[PDB]
Amino acid sequence: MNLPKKVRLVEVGPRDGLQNEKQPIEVADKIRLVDDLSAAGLDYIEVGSFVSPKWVPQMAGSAEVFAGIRQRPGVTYAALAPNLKGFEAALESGVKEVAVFAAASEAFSQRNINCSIKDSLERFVPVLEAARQHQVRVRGYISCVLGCPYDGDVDPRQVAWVARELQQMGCYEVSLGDTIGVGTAGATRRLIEAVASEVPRERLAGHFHDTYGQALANIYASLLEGIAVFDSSVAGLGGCPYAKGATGNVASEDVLYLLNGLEIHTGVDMHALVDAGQRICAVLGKSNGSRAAKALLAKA
Amino acid sequence: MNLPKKVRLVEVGPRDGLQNEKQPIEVADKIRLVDDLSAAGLDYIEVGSFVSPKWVPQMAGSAEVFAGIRQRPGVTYAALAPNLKGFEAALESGVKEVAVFAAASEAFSQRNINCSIKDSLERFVPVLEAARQHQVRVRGYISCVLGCPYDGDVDPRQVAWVARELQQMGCYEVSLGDTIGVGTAGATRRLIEAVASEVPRERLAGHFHDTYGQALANIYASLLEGIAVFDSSVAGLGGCPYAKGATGNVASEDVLYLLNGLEIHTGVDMHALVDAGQRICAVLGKSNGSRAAKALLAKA
Ligand code: NA
Ligand code: NA
Repeated sequence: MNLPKKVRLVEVGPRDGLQNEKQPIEVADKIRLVDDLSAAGLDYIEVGSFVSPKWVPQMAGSAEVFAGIRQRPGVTYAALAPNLKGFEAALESGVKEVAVFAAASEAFSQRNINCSIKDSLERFVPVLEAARQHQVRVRGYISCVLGCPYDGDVDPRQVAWVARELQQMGCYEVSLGDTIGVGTAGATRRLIEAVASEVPRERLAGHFHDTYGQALANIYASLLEGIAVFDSSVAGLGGCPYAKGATGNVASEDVLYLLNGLEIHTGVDMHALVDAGQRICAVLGKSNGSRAAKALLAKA
Repeated sequence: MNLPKKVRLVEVGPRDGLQNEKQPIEVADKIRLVDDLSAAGLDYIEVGSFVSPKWVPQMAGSAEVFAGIRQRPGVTYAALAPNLKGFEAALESGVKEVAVFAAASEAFSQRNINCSIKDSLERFVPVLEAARQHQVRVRGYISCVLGCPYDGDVDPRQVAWVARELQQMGCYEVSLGDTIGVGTAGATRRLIEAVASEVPRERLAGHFHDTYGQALANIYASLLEGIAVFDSSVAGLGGCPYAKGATGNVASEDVLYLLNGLEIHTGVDMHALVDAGQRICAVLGKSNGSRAAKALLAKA
């Protein structure tokens, strides 16, 4: 304390949330989601993905979403670009920021995407090069930062290594992803300390799944270490494949509740945020995955 | 850090959890619950209540539960005793520890129990006197420690005052109850600091509702302040009247997950704890209210 005075909420609801929901939704409702999120005062929203809709029907129509949304000038509207043709499709949509991904666990790399950590990093060089040419900034995600669903323990120096590779490839920010939600507050702080030996805290974000109920305590522990960017999903959209669809991403309203309570500035309006989450859950619907949102809705 | 090396989990599932579930259950299943909890290695279980079953059918048969459970010698099996006749009934059942209650908010006191804070404290003097005569120890709960559902902000000095009254009346331990779940990590630490001016940390416990998703972060913040006793409900039994039955007590497995992750000793076995929670939720059932338990169950 020693806490940040200002924090960035990275809203991944429309991409990572919707992607991990079983029910695909209409382009008109995705547009409304993003527009509701922009109305909530968020300055970073992951709008969609240029993964092949063949594999992820939930992400179909991302281009139409980009064309339909009312884009506010101070807000970044990012998209996942998993390969070159995905990047090119994103370019065609006027996307100014994309995200790529890597894993801290070799075993997880082999299982999730059928190659090693290095193979996948090298696969992304072409897209870093093209993004660099078109001045599209690239965010780098790491999975398994606090443990692997196959291998168990993940050494934080291993995470530090991949974080370093990603920043040295041209990623402007590295998102540390506890992507099975197994991490606890102390290991989280040690992880930040190990990674900060290679990449400064100001290029670091925390991406904490709430599958084991640990996400907010992890965020608080992260705040204590000076991390000021956190990825969350509005109304807790949707789940985890390793825990039969139980809770995935931490819910944005839960995080905002913490941050408001700490009197930390985010620029995000709770009522509007909750309103956005409510509308999309009804479309789904899906009972709201945010405890804070439900409680606030019940209260009103 | 500066963390405790050892923490007490106060299991309130059978009383506070079951009480706040809509479905009353059979005495045979309550006995099995408590027995499963004793098998999990818990050394403190709130077994039942001697509130009038007229008002709380969920608590009917508490005496039969006490008579039926296999009581392990090193374990405290506590009961709620809301008045003198409740205490006497508890005495008749061989109860060695009871809990009384108070509120940090006058407005909440008037609404919840139709008298002031002082009126209710005085009402409890007779039961403190009788418990003192029979060497039954008394635990004191405080509600609204981090905010009141009617009044809003609760000054931590006000909580400190009631904590002091309770210890000076003969309560051996005071449980600080964020009983609407509105508290956040920073206000939690300031609360502990204010209360510790009047009553030492070693007579303090944290009773954090998870209604707003804040409970574990609050517990972590509490650990950082040296609090080493936390009240939780196995499999997150059951809810909150101020949030239309949404999450009440923090779930025990969630807390244990944190504590195991911090390598803090509790003596509690996760597999057995989860097993107890699973069995009771099926009886209810009720999908498990513990994220950690669900994730662990899915994994197995
Ligand atoms: Na994720
Ligand atoms: Na309670």
